[PDB]
Amino acid sequence: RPANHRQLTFEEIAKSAKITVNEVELLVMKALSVGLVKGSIDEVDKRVHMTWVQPRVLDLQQIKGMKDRLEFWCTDVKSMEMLVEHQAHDILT
Amino acid sequence: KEQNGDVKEAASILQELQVETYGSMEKKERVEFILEQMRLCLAVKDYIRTQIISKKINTKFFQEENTEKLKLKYYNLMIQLDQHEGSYLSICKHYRAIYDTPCIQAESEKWQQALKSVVLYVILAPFDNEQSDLVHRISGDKKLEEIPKYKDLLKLFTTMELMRWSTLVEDYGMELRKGSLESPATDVFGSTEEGEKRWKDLKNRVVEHNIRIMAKYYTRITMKRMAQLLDLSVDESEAFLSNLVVNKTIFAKVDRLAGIINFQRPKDPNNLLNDWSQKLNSLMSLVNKTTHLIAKEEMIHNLQ
Amino acid sequence: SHEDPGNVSYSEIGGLSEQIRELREVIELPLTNPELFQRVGIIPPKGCLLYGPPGTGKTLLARAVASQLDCNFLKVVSSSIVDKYIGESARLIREMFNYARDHQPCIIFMDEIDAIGGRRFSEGTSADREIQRTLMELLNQMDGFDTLHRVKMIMATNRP
Amino acid sequence: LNTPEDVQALVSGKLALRYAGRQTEALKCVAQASKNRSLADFEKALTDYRAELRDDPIISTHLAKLYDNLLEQNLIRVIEPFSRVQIEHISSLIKLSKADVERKLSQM
Amino acid sequence: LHKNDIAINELMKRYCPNSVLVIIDVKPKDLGLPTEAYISVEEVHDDGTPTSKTFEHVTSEIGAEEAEEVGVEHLLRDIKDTTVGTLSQRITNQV
Amino acid sequence: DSSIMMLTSDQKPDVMYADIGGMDIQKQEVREAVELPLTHFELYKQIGIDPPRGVLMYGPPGCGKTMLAKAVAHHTTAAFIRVVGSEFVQKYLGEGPRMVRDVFRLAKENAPAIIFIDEIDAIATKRFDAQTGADREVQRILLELLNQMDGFDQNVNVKVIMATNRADTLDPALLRPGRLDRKIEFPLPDRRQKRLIFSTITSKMNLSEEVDLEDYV
Repeated sequence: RPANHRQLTFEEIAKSAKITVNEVELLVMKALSVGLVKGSIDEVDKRVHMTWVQPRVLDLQQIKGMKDRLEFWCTDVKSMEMLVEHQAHDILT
Repeated sequence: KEQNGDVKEAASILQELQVETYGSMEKKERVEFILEQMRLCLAVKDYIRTQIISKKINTKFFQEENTEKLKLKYYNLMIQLDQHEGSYLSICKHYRAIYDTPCIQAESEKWQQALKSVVLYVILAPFDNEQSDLVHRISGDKKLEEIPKYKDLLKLFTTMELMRWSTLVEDYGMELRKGSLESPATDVFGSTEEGEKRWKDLKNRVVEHNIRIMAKYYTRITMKRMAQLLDLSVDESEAFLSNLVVNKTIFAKVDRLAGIINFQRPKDPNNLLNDWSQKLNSLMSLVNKTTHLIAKEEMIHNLQ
Repeated sequence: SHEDPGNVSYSEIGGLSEQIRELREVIELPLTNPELFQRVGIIPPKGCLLYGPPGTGKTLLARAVASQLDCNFLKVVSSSIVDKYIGESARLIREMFNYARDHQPCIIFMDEIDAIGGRRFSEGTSADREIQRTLMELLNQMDGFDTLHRVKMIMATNRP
Repeated sequence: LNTPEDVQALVSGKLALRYAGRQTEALKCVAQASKNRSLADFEKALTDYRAELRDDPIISTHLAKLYDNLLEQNLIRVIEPFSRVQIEHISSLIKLSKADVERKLSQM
Repeated sequence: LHKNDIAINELMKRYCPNSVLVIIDVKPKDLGLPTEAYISVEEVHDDGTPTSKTFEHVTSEIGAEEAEEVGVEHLLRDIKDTTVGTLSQRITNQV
Repeated sequence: DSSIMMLTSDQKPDVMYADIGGMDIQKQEVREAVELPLTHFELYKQIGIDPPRGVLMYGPPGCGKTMLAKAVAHHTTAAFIRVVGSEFVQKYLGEGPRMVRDVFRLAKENAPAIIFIDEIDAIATKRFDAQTGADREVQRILLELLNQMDGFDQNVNVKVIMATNRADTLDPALLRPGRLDRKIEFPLPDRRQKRLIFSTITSKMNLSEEVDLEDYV
């Protein structure tokens, strides 16, 4: 899922997990005890919270995530580093 | 031997202990006689009379090395002394001194009940470091893991398997039925005495273990859903969590007006390690990504 | 310190009536259990003085139970405290105790409490308070102010 | 002095039993109420014997055993809140005396 | 790197088991870091060949020693230690 | 350095101010002499008193002299230094001057240092060596002690105290008001401090329930 939704619902868990609405707490606490993810779940509304995870490749040879995040970030911090230079133009003097 | 003794016969022998220690040279006759007043003062029902005379017992050291297993066989009598009046860390050295007579006896009955009496007391021991390595020292027996209750017992030992308590009550209430071996099940479970407090100690352990692992695994949680997921009731969690706050070693937080309760850090007083974690930890791994992705660039540019 | 020999029996000469039992109480029993005295709260028996004849109650018949017990049996003939730089007396009192309390129930033994080569004069010219201040700093690091962990004093002399 | 054992043992003394009476009944009931720290027993047998309670003008020692016990009672009842707390969390966790035994905690 | 690297690796391992070679540059106008360090282990592959002695990389770094810059830093004279706040960190920023 | 240095680091003498048995004479005056002027110095200012130099305690050996001194050391505030009078005298007939050098420069090197001198013997050392039988030796170290008694600063905050029952190798010029002014002699027993101390020693021994101690008062 294309993040920025990490604290979320439970019906997609009870739908894709082929589990019920009730048995998601066993699910999340046992999955934390396994050791593939380490985020302490917001349990009051069955709201997920996640950490480090193991990947299975992105867009078909990692086109889209790589471009629109990696190179977007490249030109982000690169060009705003040029802006750091632009305001720090002669503070080296 | 007259009337099989009483307290007044024991009152004779207790003043007839402190004189008969240091006259001659002796090692063994006082031990194989010293059993007699301790099985007296256990039947004098006091148990602090037993601990006074235990303060008389313990002052004689170098009690190993008695030849031809002569006081290694007395270790059944010394544990017969220290059975009741020993607390749940006394039972650790107690139930590892139980092993010394079946150590060389090989004994597929009394060493088999040495197996069960050495397996059925780790949960009885409180949450401590000695639990944390005694679970690795019960790791090392050969025919104890033939007992599936050892598998259940090691299964209780790492997040305890988020379960229903009564299923484990099935699996460990079969043990009073199990075999000719019944005395470890008597000492732990088949007692209408301290063993019933060991039942309630297992109750203590299961709700306390829900605290132990779930106090890591808490961000926000309702009150009554907790109370029914503690293998127990809702309003009974008043007392059943007042004990876990006179436990006083977990800083916690509850709300009764809305039920949203929470065990967590003391409410973000220091915001730094968010910045430190992300920037230093992950982004210094990212400035290492330069240092080792040029290395992996060299890896792929072996064949490029 | 450790030139200290031992006797080949508890009965090296004889006469062990009060010797075995009372020396046993003054050394070995509260080192086995301090909590009995902690029903009261006091350090272990502060040590007898083997006086009497010079040689049946002076140096002989002093190491009877010492042969049996074998814990921290050093010798102090008490000439080694009357020093050259005369304030090394108290420093070697520190060197006595702070080297002793290792074998944890310590045996502070002192044959011939005031020993130097010769005889002794009276309360006039210099047969004087060397002994008194030296002995009070002895008693200072023995008990009273400073001690630790079931150390047993034993004094044994009739010469001073 | 906060040694109630010796209060018991010395009302059990022989000359206390030579000159026994009602003021020693006040002392014994307040003694056991301090021995077990039961604040209800304390206030109860305090009010029961008011005519003998005047003869100590220092009722401040009494209400300071009340107060100076109530300090650590509200200490063990200010840490007990964060486990499973009840009706108001600030009014009637205090042993449910009637409903308004406070203006003491709030006064502190 | 090239193919003879593994041959001089074969001979450098018999002198020292955990040997390490150094790729250098004769003109570092770099970011920069100085010269390289490897580690030669055998991981062979997922392939099943006879032993693959592929060069694994040790993270290289630089230490220091007393009295070894005495004339050189004297000759450069452009040494500027305490100026962090204008330049010494913006270089790292750019970098 | 002072006997190790400046209340030798860890050593509380572990004699409680409460362990003292009702010494409402001793505790009050010693409190005023040493324990008070470190705290309420402005009352000495405001009345202009010039606080006393040093209490001279004496009496029977075992009515709480060394007990009281070590108990003030237990409950000290300033830089106490425990000093025995002749545990470190080194045949310098006039090492008491080097003692007072340590006193001076270590009391202003530290905070004002409160220095009690126990077992007063620091005049008579063991290598008395002069013409008559230490007449002029004991007398010269006494008058020397006086010379470094009269001129501290009246403002060098060192509390000096002596406790033996022997003012005979001590000069009766030490009993001139201005140097060792406070006269206190301790009671041998008395009544009701048998009650107090019979109570206090029973703080640890466990009192077999009716074996009472008023009979022994």
